[PDB]
Amino acid sequence: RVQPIKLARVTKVLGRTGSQGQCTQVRVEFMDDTSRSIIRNVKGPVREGDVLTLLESEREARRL
Amino acid sequence: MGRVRTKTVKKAARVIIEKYYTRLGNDFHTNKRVCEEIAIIPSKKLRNKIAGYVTHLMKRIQRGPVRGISIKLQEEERERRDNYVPEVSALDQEIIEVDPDTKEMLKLLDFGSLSNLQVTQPTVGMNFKTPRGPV
Amino acid sequence: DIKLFGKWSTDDVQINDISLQDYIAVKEKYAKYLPHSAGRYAAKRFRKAQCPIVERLTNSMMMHGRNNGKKLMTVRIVKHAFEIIHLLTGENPLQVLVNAIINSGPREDSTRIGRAGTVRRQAVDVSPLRRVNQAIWLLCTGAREAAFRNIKTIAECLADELINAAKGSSNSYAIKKKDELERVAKSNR
Amino acid sequence: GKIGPKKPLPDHVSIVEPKDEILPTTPISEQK
RNA sequence: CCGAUAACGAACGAGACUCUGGCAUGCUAACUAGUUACGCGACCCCCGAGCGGUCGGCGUCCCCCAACUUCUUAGAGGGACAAGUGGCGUUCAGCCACCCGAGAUUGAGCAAUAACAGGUCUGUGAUGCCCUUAGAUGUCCGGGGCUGCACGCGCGCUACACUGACUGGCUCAGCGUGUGCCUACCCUACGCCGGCAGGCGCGGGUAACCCGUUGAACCCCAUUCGUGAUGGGGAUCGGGGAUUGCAAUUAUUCCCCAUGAACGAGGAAUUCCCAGUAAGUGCGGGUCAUAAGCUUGCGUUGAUUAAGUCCCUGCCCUUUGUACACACCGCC
Ligand SMILES: [Mg+2]
Repeated sequence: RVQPIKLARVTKVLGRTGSQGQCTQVRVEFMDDTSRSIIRNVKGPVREGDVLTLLESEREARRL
Repeated sequence: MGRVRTKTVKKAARVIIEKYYTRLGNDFHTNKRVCEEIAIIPSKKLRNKIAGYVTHLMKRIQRGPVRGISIKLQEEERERRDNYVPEVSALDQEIIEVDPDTKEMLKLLDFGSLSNLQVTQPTVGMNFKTPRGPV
Repeated sequence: DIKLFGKWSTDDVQINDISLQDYIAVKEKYAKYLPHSAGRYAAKRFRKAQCPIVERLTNSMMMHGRNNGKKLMTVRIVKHAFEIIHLLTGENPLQVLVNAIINSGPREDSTRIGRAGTVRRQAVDVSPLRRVNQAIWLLCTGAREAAFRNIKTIAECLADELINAAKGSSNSYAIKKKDELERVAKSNR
Repeated sequence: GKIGPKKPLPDHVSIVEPKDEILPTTPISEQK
C-alpha cells in the first residue's frame, strides 16, 4: 500500500531558497519515467546530473 | 571573476591601437613587446594588462567596427558610402502607382497626365486606425 | 595492486546504490596506499568528492581540539579499526565502510525557521554529497562517544560502529540518529 | 630630478607619436 | 566598466603603486654558503668483490693547491594577461568551465570629502587659561600603597582524561636576538663540581664567521597504568636549597620533597573563522638586575563545513513618507 522509495535525477537547478540560501530547488526526473519530472527543494551541495532518492512522490511545486 | 579592466588600461589600449594598428597583431606575447617601445608604461603588470586588452580589442576589430578608429575600416566605409551607386536608378521606374486622390493634385500643378503615371483603384473600407485601448 | 595499508584490494568493492556511486571514491584512481595525500581538496566546490573516502574518514575522525593536527594517529587508528573489522566479519573492510556509509547517510531532513512549526518546520531532501558527509560525521561521532569514558579503544569502537552501521542493526549511534532525522522529517512533511 | 621626482605617475601612460611612414609608391631598390 | 544620455571635460577615492609568497637546473656570483669529484684517513664486509657501505673526520684560497652553483644567499631580469579553447551574454562590458602552466582571487602597507565636543594637557623643552611656587602640587630621601577582599564582569591559562598520563628511545624548524654615548645590565660553546636550581675556570662571537647543523614541542616507536576524582588536574599549603638586587616580609624568580581542592565537558546567552585557514604545538622579540598565563612575530602538525542568503545583526544605491534636523536615544 505504501509508496516505495524511488530515485530521481537532477536535470536543472532552479536557484536557492529557504530564506537563508540553505536549500536549492532542482528539477528532477524520475529514473522510472524520463518524461515525468517535478521540482523539489533539496539541501546540501547539488550539481546537475546526480541522483537523489525520494521517500514520497509529491511534496511541493512552486516557482519563485 | 573580478577581471574588469579600468579606464587606465582601456583608454591606453584604444589610443595605442589607433596609433599603431598596423604594427599590432593577434599575438599577446608580441603585442606586449611592441608595447615596450610604442609607449612608456611604468609597470610590467600595467603593460601586460594593456597588451591583453589590445589583443582582445583587435580580435573585436577584425570582425566589427569598434569605436576605436582604424584607417582601413574608415576608408572601406568611405568607399561603401560613396559607391555601390546602382547602374540604374530606383527613381526611373516605367510605371508609377498613383492614387486617384493623389492624381488630382498634379492636375492643379498642371503636371498630370504623364505616361509613367498609372491611376490605380483607391482602397475601399476605411479600415485604418488600430482598435482602441486594450484588445 | 594498491592494497590500502598493504592489504585489502580496492577493486573488489561494489557500490550498492546509484545515488552515491559518483561520491564514494574507493576504486580505480581512488586507490592509494595511505589515507594521507593532502592535496588541496577544499580549493573548489565538489572537489572533496574526488578525495578518497578513507581520507575523508581520517580527516573527520580527528576532532574536539585535543587532537586536531594529529593525522598520523588517525591513520593508525583507521588501520587498526580495519584490522578489527576484517577479523570480525571476514569480508573486505572497504566494503564494510562503504555499506556503513550507505546505510548511515540520511535520506531526508528538515529545515526552515518559520517559527518552528512542528519539529523544525518543513521537510527537505538531501544531496548525495551531504549524505556522504553526514554519514562520515555520524560514524565518527558515534565512535568518539562510544570510546570516550571507557576502556574500549578508539579502534575497537570505530570498528563496532562501522560494523553495526553496515549491517543496519540499529545498535549504532549513526543509525539511531539517522532514524530520528527521518522520523522528524516525516513529521515535518 | 632637481625640481622634483624622476619616476612618472604609475597610472600615467605616455604614447610616443610616430611619423607617417605610409610609402604607397612602387617597389624600387636603392643601390649603394 | 559597457552602454543610454542636457550634458561635456576633468580631480580625488577604488584601481594602479610598494613590500612579501609561490616558479625559474636561464644570467651574475660566492672559505662569513655549499654540492659533487678526488686524496688521506677511521669503522664494517671480507668468502671476494672495493668505482663496496658510513662519516657534520681532515684536506684540494693554508693560493697554485679540483670543478660547479642544483641545494643556501641576493641582485638584475623574465613569468600571468581572463592570454588559448568551449559555452552564456546586446555577442558589449564581462561570467562559467577546461587545457597548458609554479601560479587563473597569496597576504599585507598606503588609503578620499565631511565629521565626532570619541582618546590623549600622565609622551614631549607641543600648548592657551587657571592653580601652586619655600611648612611647595618643584625636587630628593625613608617607609607603606598601587596586590589590599562578603561580591559582580571582561581578556586568558590549565583541565575535566585511555584519540590519555608516566617512563625510555628515535626524530624533524623558521623568524630573530646577542657585550651597552649617557647606562652599571650581552648570547653563550667547552671542561669540572652538585641530584636540581645553580656554582667554578677557560674560551668564541659586535656576528651567513661563536652560540648554531639553533639535536624545539607536538608527532613517531616501545613500557607501566585500566574507567575510579585513578599514575587525570595541580589549586591550596609546610619544610629545605639557590639565583637577582641596596633591600625578597605582603611569599621576585627557580629547584627538591610533601598536600592532591574544585573540576566527570558546562544554562540563558555569546566570540572568531573559508586553506596551509581554524585548531593542536612549541620557539623568538618587547617589557627584562629578576622574570610571561600578555602581546607582537615565526615555524611544526593540520582539518570539518560552504562557493549561498537577506532570516537575525548591520551596510550601500534608488524610489517613497515624514510634524525629525541635538536628525528615532528625534519629536510629541
Ligand atoms: Mg603520578
